Amino acid sequence: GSVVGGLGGYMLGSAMSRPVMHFGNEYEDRYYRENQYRYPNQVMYRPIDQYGSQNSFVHDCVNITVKQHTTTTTTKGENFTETDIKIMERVVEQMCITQYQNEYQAAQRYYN
Repeated sequence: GSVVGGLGGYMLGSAMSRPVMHFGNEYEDRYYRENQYRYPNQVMYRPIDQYGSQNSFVHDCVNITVKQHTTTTTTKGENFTETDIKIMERVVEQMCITQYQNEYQAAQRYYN
């Protein structure tokens, strides 16, 4: 994929748990379970500084996260398909949601 002229000074949100993924199908849901190991337990994000939302954080957080794997782990010997990315852009969504909260909470405690 791409980003606006190059990656935006993002950071890795440390390694969380492996959540489930529930699309509410059988195919996509099975495909996830079948490859649950390939999918990361990490996301990357921009500082809450930039924006100030769940959704705009989620959308960009996810959309960088995909790339990190599909721009670095690919040349380390991964073969993420685009179908594998549709999955990732939802499993990593739940992690991004938790990670916004994990930075916010972890900042408004002391104030910056």
